[PDB]
Amino acid sequence: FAPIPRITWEHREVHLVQFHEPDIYNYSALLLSEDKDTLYIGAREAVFAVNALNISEKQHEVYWKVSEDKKAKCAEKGKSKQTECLNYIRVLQPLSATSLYVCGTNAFQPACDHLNLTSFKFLGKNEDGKGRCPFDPAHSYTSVMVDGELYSGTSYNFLGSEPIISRNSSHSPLRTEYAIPWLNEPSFVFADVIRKGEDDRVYFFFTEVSVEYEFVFRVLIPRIARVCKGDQGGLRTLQKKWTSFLKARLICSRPDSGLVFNVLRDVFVLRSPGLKVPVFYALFTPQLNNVGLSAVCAYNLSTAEEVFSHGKYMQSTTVEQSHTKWVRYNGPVPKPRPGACIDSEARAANYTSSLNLPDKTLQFVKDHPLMDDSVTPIDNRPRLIKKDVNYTQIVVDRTQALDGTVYDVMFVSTDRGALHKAISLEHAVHIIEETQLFQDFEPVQTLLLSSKKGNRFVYAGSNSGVVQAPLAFCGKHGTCEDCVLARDPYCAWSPPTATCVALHQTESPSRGLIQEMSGDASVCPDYRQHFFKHGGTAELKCSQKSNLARVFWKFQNGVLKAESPKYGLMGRKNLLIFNLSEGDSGVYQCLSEERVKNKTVFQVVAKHVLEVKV
Amino acid sequence: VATSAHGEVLFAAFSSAAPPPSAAAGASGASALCAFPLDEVDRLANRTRDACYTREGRAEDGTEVAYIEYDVNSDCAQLPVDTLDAYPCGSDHTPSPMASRVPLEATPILEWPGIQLTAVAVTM
Ligand SMILES: *[C@@H]1O[C@H](CO)[C@@H](O[C@@H]2O[C@H](CO)[C@@H](O[C@@H]3O[C@H](CO)[C@@H](O)[C@H](O)[C@@H]3O)[C@H](O)[C@H]2NC(C)=O)[C@H](O)[C@H]1NC(C)=O
Ligand SMILES: *[C@@H]1O[C@H](CO)[C@@H](O[C@@H]2O[C@H](CO)[C@@H](O[C@@H]3O[C@H](CO)[C@@H](O)[C@H](O)[C@@H]3O)[C@H](O)[C@H]2NC(C)=O)[C@H](O)[C@H]1NC(C)=O
Ligand SMILES: *[C@@H]1O[C@H](CO)[C@@H](O[C@@H]2O[C@H](CO)[C@@H](O[C@@H]3O[C@H](CO)[C@@H](O)[C@H](O)[C@@H]3O)[C@H](O)[C@H]2NC(C)=O)[C@H](O)[C@H]1NC(C)=O
Ligand SMILES: *[C@@H]1O[C@H](CO)[C@@H](O[C@@H]2O[C@H](CO)[C@@H](O)[C@H](O)[C@H]2NC(C)=O)[C@H](O)[C@H]1NC(C)=O
Ligand SMILES: *[C@@H]1O[C@H](CO)[C@@H](O[C@@H]2O[C@H](CO)[C@@H](O)[C@H](O)[C@H]2NC(C)=O)[C@H](O)[C@H]1NC(C)=O
Ligand SMILES: *[C@@H]1O[C@H](CO)[C@@H](O[C@@H]2O[C@H](CO)[C@@H](O)[C@H](O)[C@H]2NC(C)=O)[C@H](O)[C@H]1NC(C)=O
Ligand SMILES: *[C@@H]1O[C@H](CO)[C@@H](O)[C@H](O)[C@H]1NC(C)=O
Repeated sequence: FAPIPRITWEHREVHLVQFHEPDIYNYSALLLSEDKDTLYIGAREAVFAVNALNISEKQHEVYWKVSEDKKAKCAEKGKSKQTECLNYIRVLQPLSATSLYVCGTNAFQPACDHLNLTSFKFLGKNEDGKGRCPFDPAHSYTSVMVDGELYSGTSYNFLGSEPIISRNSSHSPLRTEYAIPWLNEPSFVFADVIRKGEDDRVYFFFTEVSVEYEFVFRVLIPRIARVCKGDQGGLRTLQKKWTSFLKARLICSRPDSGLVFNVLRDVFVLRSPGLKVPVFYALFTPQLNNVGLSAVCAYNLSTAEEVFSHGKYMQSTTVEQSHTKWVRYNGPVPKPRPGACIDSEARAANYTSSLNLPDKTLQFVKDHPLMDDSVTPIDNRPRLIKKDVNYTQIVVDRTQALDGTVYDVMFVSTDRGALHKAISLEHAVHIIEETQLFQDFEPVQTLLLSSKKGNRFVYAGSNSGVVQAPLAFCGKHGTCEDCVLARDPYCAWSPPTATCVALHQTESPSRGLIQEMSGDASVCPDYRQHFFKHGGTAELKCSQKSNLARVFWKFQNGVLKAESPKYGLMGRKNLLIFNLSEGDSGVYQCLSEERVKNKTVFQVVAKHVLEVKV
Repeated sequence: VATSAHGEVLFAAFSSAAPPPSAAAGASGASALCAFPLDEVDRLANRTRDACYTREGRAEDGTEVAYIEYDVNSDCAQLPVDTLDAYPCGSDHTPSPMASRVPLEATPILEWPGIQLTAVAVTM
């Protein structure tokens, strides 16, 4: 299990910019512009444009509030008039340079519209968002705009009994089948297009009730799925339906410890400036006995692609003679491959679209959407497993250290408004710091990263507002030792400026900078006076930031024992000399000790010169 | 149904089962004719709807009379009373598909021990 966050930053001790509109709640949708300087917020009954560099600067505002006759219609359907019967923005996507595509629950009448960016006024397109947007603010939902066409995963109805992964195309509308083999009680988590003869694919991530597994209760299972951008459906069968829909198990577990995380919470696509293949960073929690635990598994796209392209499918079979069981299909697979895209191979066999695929192949995919092979993580284990924390959303920044060693920086939000910064150091997790983003411990519902030159920020939304944080707080570190010991690839010590700087931001010289991810503060170069009355009591204040260090006191060059009657420890860090007399005068030193590898790192926290009067 | 025009009573021939759902053949199997007045049919379906809509399929006093069939991710509800009159044929917000726990019971009018009934026509 991952250790405790090395340093805890109170909302008070760091520079965090906040945004909220009075009487406006549920800041669940976040979208930043092309230029990255304008962040758009989708809340309950409102859409805003804020300066992404200072979220507190409100630029534009637009509302989409529900009428009383629509609220009462919703309430008459036994829903909560002042809770669920309101317009929760669920779809906030780029449409053009001059517009956004917006959908809201709208007292259970999913409605879509175009937000005119030049005016920040809605165009009144008033489209029926049934299938595109959920009815209930409680229902799961995911959407990705690909080539001005919305690819959405949510419920097709009011009750949330009909799930749907569909494309609102207008030219070629396509949707999933309303069948258990296709989708079995899913809870949508994330979707994105993975761009390139070879066609683009639109991946979907969700948790659904498993068909392959049987246990005491119904077992959930994380799913990775994909569809082909060029899909047009089948001609005779799969009319207006996906022909390219294949899914597989997403497995996040440490078995030598019986830890299985079968509930997917978030998915982030690490788009490597260097690496040609994207890495999905997926966030999971266990369905069973969650108390709570969180795990972060990283999946190489190539792995998943290997399953969808060459993996054996699963067959459903009748078993004695009213039951259905699912097993590996070892029978003959049709050609062209069921679920495959219109690639170079297909085009050679005179196949231009799904509309001209053989009925043999189309029937196969319709009856075999599920793959036998699981999609496994890189190094076949989670990147991080944490206890006593319920992680909510994830973002990852691939950063180059001073050394040139590349670290994948994990920003993980909690259900209590906190953000953890973690890196997988040499075969062990290091949680650099934790920051309390929300003073009200509101769970971070959404998280969004901008790693772009200048505007390097993380944006977190909750029901109470939005928070803007940098990727590091290098300046909070006082000494070179403190700067190095942090083991943050973002932070380096600058001897000329006598400040711990943010490497890859500051205008300090690279060649003349200090950073050691080993934590060996050895690479570094290197008195509060008091006058108290006789008989009186002294409180010598001492504090440090490491949650992984312990402090001890020293008087007259010896390790002082804070025991009654002469001594006491107030708050485990502040020394208390009780009965002051001639001999108590002199130097009192507060020291810290923290283990890095095998070695211990002692640091002098406080220096005190106590003088007792006569 | 009774015809001379179209009655209000459903006459249904039933046969006892053999060990796909074949009726036990020859003298080992028997048949019966049961009458289920369609108002009795509607009374029960209406009370199955009413329970499932307003009182969680429980129906006072006691209880567990309606549920959602075919494993559909729906449940019975505690909807306003007005739902019954407002939505007789249901809506996007009402539980579906509903089914009764309580069966519609009929005692035979005909009980033939060695015969396997295949067709019914009734007149008056
Ligand atoms: C994600 O999965 C892909 C799929 O294989 C990984 O890519 C491949 O990794 C192998 C392993 O070495 C590469 O093979 C060889 O690399 C050595 C190293 O220099 C080279 O000397 C050999 O001649 C050969 O090239 C293979 O080329 C490479 N292919 C691609 C497209 O990347 C990828 O590394 C995985 N990424 C992660 C983070 O797991
Ligand atoms: C949108 O944001 C608002 C802002 O907090 C969320 O409001 C909160 O709603 C919950 C209920 O869902 C309130 O909890 C209470 O639950 C008990 C249990 O029965 C009930 O008896 C109480 O009357 C109350 O509803 C919570 O107090 C309330 N917060 C505030 C400040 O009023 C809202 O739930 C969010 N909606 C979504 C879809 O996230
Ligand atoms: C089952 O419940 C349904 C309602 O959900 C009952 O239907 C309602 O039944 C009444 C009883 O007759 C109907 O009223 C009558 O309509 C006729 C038609 O013109 C009229 O001539 C009579 O004077 C009277 O107004 C009512 O229209 C009907 N509503 C609907 C939507 O069907 C049904 O009778 C119940 N069946 C049983 C066995 O309980
Ligand atoms: C989007 O909003 C802009 C903002 O007004 C609209 O611009 C006006 O467009 C008309 C022509 O249609 C011009 O005559 C006005 O002078 C424009 N005013 C401004 C301030 O630019 C634009 O038309 C809107 N687009 C749509 C589709 O409604
Ligand atoms: C969602 O589907 C609707 C259904 O057609 C699309 O509506 C058409 O939109 C185009 C402009 O993009 C208009 O020229 C057509 O006249 C519209 N037809 C109808 C029937 O609405 C809509 O554009 C789709 N939206 C997205 C984001 O894909
Ligand atoms: C982690 O999240 C779980 C829920 O997923 C929390 O468990 C709930 O805690 C509340 C607080 O009293 C209880 O009323 C609920 O009954 C609990 N539900 C379950 C399923 O246990 C858990 O406390 C959270 N723990 C941490 C460390 O975040
Ligand atoms: C932007 O941030 C600065 C930093 O303190 C603050 O002084 C200024 O008022 C903020 N702008 C707005 C509109 O809040």
